[PDB]
Amino acid sequence: KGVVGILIDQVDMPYTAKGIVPDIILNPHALPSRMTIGQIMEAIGGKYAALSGKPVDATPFLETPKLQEMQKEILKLGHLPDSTEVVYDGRTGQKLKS
Amino acid sequence: EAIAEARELMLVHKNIITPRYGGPIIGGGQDYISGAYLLSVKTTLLTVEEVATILGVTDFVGELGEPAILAPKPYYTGKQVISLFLPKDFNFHGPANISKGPRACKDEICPHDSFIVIKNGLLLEGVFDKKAIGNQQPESMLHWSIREYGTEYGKWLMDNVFKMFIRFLEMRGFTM
Amino acid sequence: MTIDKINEIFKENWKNKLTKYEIARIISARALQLSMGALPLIDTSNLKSDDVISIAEEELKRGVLPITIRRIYPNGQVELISVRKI
Amino acid sequence: ESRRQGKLSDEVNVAYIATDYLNEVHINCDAGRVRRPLIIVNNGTPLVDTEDIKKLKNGEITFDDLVKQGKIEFIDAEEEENAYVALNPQDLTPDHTHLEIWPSAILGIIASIIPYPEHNQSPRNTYQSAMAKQSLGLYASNYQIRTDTRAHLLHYPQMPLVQTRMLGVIGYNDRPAGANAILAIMSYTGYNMEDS
Amino acid sequence: MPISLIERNGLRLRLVLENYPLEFVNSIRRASILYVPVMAVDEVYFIENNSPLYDEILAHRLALVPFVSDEALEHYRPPEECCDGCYNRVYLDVEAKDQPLMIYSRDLKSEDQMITPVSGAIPIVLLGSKQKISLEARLRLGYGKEHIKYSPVSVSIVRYYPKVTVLGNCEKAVEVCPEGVFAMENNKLVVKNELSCILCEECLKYCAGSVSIESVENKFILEIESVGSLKPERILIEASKSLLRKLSELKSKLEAGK
Amino acid sequence: MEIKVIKEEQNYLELQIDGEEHTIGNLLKGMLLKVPGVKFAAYSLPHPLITSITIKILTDGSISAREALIKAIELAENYANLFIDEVKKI
Amino acid sequence: RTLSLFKYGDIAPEARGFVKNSFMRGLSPYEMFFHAAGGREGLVDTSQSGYMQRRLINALSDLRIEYDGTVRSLYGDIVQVVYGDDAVHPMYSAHSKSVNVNRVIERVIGWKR
Amino acid sequence: MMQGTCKISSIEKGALKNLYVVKMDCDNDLKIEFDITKELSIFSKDEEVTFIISREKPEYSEKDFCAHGYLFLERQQEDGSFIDEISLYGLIVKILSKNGLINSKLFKMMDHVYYCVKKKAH
Amino acid sequence: MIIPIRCFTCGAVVADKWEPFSNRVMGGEDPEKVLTELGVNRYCCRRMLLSHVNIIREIIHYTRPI
Ligand code: F3S
Ligand SMILES: [Zn+2]
Ligand SMILES: [Zn+2]
Repeated sequence: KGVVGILIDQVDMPYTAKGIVPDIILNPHALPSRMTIGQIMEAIGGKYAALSGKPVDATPFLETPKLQEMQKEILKLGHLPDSTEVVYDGRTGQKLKS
Repeated sequence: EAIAEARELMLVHKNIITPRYGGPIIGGGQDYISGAYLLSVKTTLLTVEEVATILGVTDFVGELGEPAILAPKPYYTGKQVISLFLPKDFNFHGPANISKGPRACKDEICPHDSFIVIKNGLLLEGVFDKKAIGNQQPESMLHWSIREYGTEYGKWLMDNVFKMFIRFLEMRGFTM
Repeated sequence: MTIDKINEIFKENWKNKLTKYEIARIISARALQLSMGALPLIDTSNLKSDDVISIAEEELKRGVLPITIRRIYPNGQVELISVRKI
Repeated sequence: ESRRQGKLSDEVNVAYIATDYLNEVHINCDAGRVRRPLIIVNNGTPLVDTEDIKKLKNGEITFDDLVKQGKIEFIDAEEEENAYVALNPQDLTPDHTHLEIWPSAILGIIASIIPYPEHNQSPRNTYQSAMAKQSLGLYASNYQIRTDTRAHLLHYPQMPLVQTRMLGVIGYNDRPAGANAILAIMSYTGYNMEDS
Repeated sequence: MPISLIERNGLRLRLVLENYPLEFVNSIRRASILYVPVMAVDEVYFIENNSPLYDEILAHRLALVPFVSDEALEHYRPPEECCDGCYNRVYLDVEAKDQPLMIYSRDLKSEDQMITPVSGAIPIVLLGSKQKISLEARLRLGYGKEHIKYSPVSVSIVRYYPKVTVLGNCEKAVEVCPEGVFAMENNKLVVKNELSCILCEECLKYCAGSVSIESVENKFILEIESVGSLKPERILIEASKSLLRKLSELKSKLEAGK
Repeated sequence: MEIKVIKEEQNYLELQIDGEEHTIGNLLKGMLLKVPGVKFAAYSLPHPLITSITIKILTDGSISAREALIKAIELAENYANLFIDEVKKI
Repeated sequence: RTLSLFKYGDIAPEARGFVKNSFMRGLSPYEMFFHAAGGREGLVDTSQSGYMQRRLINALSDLRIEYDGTVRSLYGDIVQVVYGDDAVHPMYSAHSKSVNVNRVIERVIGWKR
Repeated sequence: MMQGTCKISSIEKGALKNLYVVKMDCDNDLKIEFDITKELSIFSKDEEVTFIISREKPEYSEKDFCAHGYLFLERQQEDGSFIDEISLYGLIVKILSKNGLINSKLFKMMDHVYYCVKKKAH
Repeated sequence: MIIPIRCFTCGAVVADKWEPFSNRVMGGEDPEKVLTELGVNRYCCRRMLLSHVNIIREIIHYTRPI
């Protein structure tokens, strides 16, 4: 859960080498103490579902496809398997080091 | 009279130290600590343009001095940039929070940046983390700065150096 | 050592020093009577802010205020402190 | 056996309690008991076989037909004292008496919308259920001809790309209450710190 | 300080910029979004609306429809120098008889024939039986700095110029690169699409000694994608003209103070 | 835009510009950093909710800060004009 | 037995709530049940604290520091001859210490030590 | 104020990610090791080089390694040798000597010095 | 209710590709191939079409009288 802190225009958002811009930015510090791995898994599964056009089932104990198959298919469709992107700053144009 | 009393006795920066114990109740949080660690680590090298980008969020105007590295390329250091905001007679020796594990050496000769050394307001060793700038940490470097230079200095320091940490996280990129 | 050495140190320390409550009281009184039509005792021509509280603060910082603090000790002794150029 | 053959009511449950001191038989047939269904296995073989599944898939029989044939039974909490249940068919033993139909049927309808719920800490799964009842979407298809004291309407609802099997059963894909956002996990400008 | 064309494919334009600073190229990238005028719906006058969609929803949908504006930047007054010569009128009057009817962008009639929707197959609203709509909208030029409906592009990208060098030979590079930069030609590793490299460095953690990846310091790659209102080459010129206007105004105000 | 001077000297200038944002500030800072005689140059956007920037220039005294700003503006104008000329022939 | 999935009288670690998987690998159905059971009592987690603070406030509200250095009530009763033992405010303390002498030494000769 | 000719002996990794340690053997029973990163790594493991430590700025080109810092530490060991440390604003230069830098009256505590290493293969 | 005119992330127009995509996918074609043929290459624009729910069809039977 959270509250909206600021609204940023598309020019000021960080963009990937394809020009894609995030709709929402989440702080990495909210994850490690709450231990919600399902959210990162859902992000990867959603990117796979949008890239491949194939159904994604996340029913507990019976998930199909598995994460490794999802990552291999993400790689074959033109993206990095670990779901990371090369990102530039929209305000200055400089590439982030990570 | 009410406005004058509120401005003289209740202003925020006059109440940095809590009356429950002799310690600061105002200090760094989550991105501040990791940004300080990433900036103050000894592997961080910066160019003139990156230094100007980092210092543009502060009130700093003046001479940067010479870069720490002159050849083969001119590079600044994160410790060198941090040192611009420490008083020129401040001294501090103490361990860092990251020194819980085997990297602890308990002396100034540490290859892990686990021991903080400040001499004449120059950060020569160690990193900045929860035990140096974190809130509710008594007898920390920030606590000694506030105690020996005034709460106005603490207000100036929190409004200038803590923005640099966020800006450096923005430049470096921090994800999970 | 009248009663204890700590009490003597206390009274010697606060002999020529103003507490924060006295500063707040002086500033509030000066601002209240300055908003009522009194003439400022400083230039007030090139000051950053022209409100009464800022002028009172600047008038206290450079001693021009003819105000005296009366400290009444519990045994009846009276101490007088002047803020006019100390 | 009499209950499974249709000569007794399905509302009757029986448990046999044997101890070093107690030797009792308990029969319950009243109202208000919460029961759950299970597949009956015999000598390590469930009574639901390939032919029954084939007849179920093409629409010849239903769940009620499997119940009336003595292949699935609803048992209350006290009859289950004699039950040795297996989650999956591949861990069956001649000592087992029942088999679970669906291992994910231990959850409710709102815990059934969480993707990968077994990878999250449990209090977050509990907070999700509270927050899922406060979201805005489409609550009825005929909302424009109703007269509710307070009501909301999301203009452009989307159905989740990461799905669960229960989302299509309950009709949530036709009445959704959210949208899919491109999410980045990074520290930016300091405006997303501590739950922002 | 030249400009080299990579590809021109429909609404996309990709260029190589040499001897330009990154500050200028990023300023162009931002100005092509923020400071290029485009015709768009400003307000709508409703006479009747029985549709399932409310007046504000229909107004927003109409405002998000692109219009061809190439000839409108010389016959209409831009929002920087604020009726005839300022606004254009577009009409819509539809009705369904007995079965549901879908309203498209070809049902919008413009009083001026050079300002038309980019595509005529955009679904506006679905009408039920006997429902009707009759409205009138006014279009004016505007900048994306005011509302994103006035932006002429969709994506605007500037990225570093890559330098890919094959040192040895390894089959893992073809496997691990997400951009398809490498290929196998006669049992050896070759570079096919060097300019498609995004400097991922994923190849350096597997083919550590076989591949070298660097970026050229003085070169940059610029991608923009038009939405339909203006052609990609006009946007890049309008952005620079806006930058020149702002710079000249600032210079005049500075020189009028010393 | 509307400008005003916060603090000006022969080798220092703090200028506030209203109605401008990153597009002009970053360009001006980058152009200033390559003017000979400028020792320090930065731009600041005090609040993202306000469209206003602040320019801060420090020189060694061989050139005025205002002169350096005008030179940077001239450099940016030359780059823009050359870009316009070169885009028309691709 | 806790659940019907286990044998009568089984007290093995898995039967009584030991989870050998991680959140990265995923929990079993009964492991998920055990984890949800373990964290139930944190969901329950003030009137007593408020009452105690109110009683303290009403007991202590009339005490004042005098120009003598004495702690007295507004009715004149003496509570402490000198506040604390050295008349040092905890807000100005060096974490309960009036002076940290090691800190003073570090302030003076820390640049050569 | 302190020169020498010496040969690199080893280049290891170190505790941190991109850190590197260049160990060196000098004349007069002197040993020097200093930290570098990938940007500054311009040294091979068996080459002859020349160093200098002085309070004045030396003459350097684009092919050398020049830095300035502060001499902030000196300890004496059990055998009578000394440990000296220069901090290039974070990067540590450690010097092994038998007489020390301050004990020999060459430098003072907390002097600002210049550290330059040049290749003998001009 | 009805397909959005533009993608939420970028400003690309997606509303005019809904009818061909949905008509061809219910005809038995592969959604990824249809999306690639239509020119929808970024996953931000593909999630717009892969997750749309057509509710206006159900709502036109219950429109407010006014
Ligand atoms: S893996 Fe891929 S795109 Fe660039 S740097 Fe390495 S090649
Ligand atoms: Zn260590
Ligand atoms: Zn898109």
